Amino acid sequence: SQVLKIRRPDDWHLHLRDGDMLKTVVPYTSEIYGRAIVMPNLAPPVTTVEAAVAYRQRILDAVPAGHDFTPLMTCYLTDSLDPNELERGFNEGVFTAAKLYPANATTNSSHGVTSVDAIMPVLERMEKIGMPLLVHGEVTHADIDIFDREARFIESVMEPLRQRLTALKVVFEHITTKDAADYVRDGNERLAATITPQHLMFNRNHMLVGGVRPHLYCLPILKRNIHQQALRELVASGFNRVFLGTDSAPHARHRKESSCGCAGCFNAPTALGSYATVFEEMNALQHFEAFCSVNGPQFYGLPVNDTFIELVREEQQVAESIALTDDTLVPFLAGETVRWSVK
Amino acid sequence: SQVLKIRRPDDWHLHLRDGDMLKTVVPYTSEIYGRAIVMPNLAPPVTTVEAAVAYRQRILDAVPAGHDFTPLMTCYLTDSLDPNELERGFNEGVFTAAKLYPANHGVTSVDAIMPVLERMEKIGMPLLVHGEVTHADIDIFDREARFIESVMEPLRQRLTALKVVFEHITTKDAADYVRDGNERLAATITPQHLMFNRNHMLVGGVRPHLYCLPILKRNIHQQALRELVASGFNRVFLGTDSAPHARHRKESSCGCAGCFNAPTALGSYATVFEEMNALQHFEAFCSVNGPQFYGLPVNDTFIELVREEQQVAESIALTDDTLVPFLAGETVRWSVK
Ligand SMILES: [Zn+2]
Ligand SMILES: [Zn+2]
Ligand SMILES: [Zn+2]
Ligand SMILES: [Zn+2]
Repeated sequence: SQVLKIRRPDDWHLHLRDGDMLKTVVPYTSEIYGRAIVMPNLAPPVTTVEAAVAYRQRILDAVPAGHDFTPLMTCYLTDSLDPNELERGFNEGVFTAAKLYPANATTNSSHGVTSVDAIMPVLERMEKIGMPLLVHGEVTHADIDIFDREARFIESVMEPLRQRLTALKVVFEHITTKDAADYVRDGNERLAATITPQHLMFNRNHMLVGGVRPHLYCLPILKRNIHQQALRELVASGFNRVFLGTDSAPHARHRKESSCGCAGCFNAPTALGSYATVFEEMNALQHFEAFCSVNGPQFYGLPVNDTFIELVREEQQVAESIALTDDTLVPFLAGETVRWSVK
Repeated sequence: SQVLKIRRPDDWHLHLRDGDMLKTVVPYTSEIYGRAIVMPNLAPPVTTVEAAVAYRQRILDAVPAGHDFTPLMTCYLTDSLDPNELERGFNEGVFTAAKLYPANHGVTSVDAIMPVLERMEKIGMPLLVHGEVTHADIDIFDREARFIESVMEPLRQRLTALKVVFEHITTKDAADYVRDGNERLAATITPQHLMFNRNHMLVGGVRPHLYCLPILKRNIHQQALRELVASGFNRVFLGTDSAPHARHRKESSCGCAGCFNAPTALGSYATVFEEMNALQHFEAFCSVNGPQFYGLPVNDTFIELVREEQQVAESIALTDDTLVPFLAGETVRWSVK
């Protein structure tokens, strides 16, 4: 059985949630990845050093004995955020990056951004101190068709922002379109992107033909096949400013399989082997390690991990569900037979 | 306050299911509509006169005393259907129409059923079409449009006297196609495809109760459908595609397609016509255009809608599970008096 040995990977885009759900889901990340970028979209969000320090410790408390795992914390950008708080957290090694969610005029200033123009002082501060900006690049305006939201972000927000702040380092998180793949391919050394396993493995048909599949519902929404193919081609090319970010985003089963299902795939348990399957299919396994273990560190100016893990091409069955305190979590590819797993 | 009186409507596209579900859902149709086209996609499908006659009795058994409702039965077309079976059922008054479902027991090509279609054309039986292609690599949002080009237009060029209803049209492509067609081409439109677009199903959460086939399209398609009905074009008519499933078959890891809209469809169409400043065309959509296309008389009774806000029930009881109606828990602007 074929063996794939790689430097220990990292996850450059992760949701760990909090409380009991955090206790459940952390082990699936800590058992495999050395570090992860931990997103700040708690309720309430992580917008202060104190909260990030506290949250970091809750994460560390939940790491099983012996796992070598370091959470890399983020600040949720809001209109009200003091640039000095951000800077202090970056300087103290508490915030590795800050995250910009979609703007909306009606958002409370404690919970997000009304527009990019309103948070120039903080963005300028990030440019100054060399702090990376992580972007969920969709516009939210009600008239705009959901499938166009990412492309429209590129024209309306990302390009003007990058033209404004020429030294700002930006990660275009979880890209899902040819439009984004091309934009990132054609960008400079200050622009990178992450790609999830579901956006490489699937397109909107897998979510909507023969049934509606809420466990494949996530944001940005799965796009038509031509976009999926662009993404696969981008990672297969060896392009070195794209890297692993799972966007593992767990919700209890009853919240996914409801009359209004929550967005997000719980893909931490199965992402890495899914990535391996994609790179193999694209005849590009030579570029798999870099994607998983080198490109991200290089973009963030952090060291590459010096231990190794092995995947083995031996069929395993994914769990049907994973028990929480009250309900259950359905993992990405639940109940399926997968091609690659971790040894 | 505002009351709108209309000729009693008919539903030219309905799923009544069978067994306990049939018992629950029929009265929501029979209390309002004089007739309905009862689709044949049972399991197993209705592909014979005997099966159609039995199903029709099960339907009548479940109609409350005092409702004047006539189910109009259909044959489920299959590759191997005997044209004699279809015709006999038409001549006996059992089959009003035949329904073409592209496979995925459905039909795998128009060419495999040409003898059936030629007979239908001969005898003057209308063909009802679920107009989507199904090839795996064709994007779901394109399947209706591709069907027009690859299947519908070549079919109608080959059988120029065949009467065809393009069921539940969902696109500008279909709307223009039907608007520019001849007197042998008509269409039905559902309330959901007038009221909503794909953003309503997908933004801020995934909403399985708005998941139906053909899939809700982009807003420009929705607007084309609204403009078509509002124009007074007389070969579009009411067909709900009420397509009920138990709550937890909708709210699952793989939710079934279909909106249970019988309870709320008539009022929802009223809202759409009002919104388009086209209430003068509402009666004809509901109660005249379908009968004209099918060669049937219009109903000779009337009903009233009243513009008084009612809440739609959060659910409806079944023997097993519940049934969530279209617009459940929502306020609706018009209701039947
Ligand atoms: Zn995101
Ligand atoms: Zn995320
Ligand atoms: Zn249909
Ligand atoms: Zn139908």
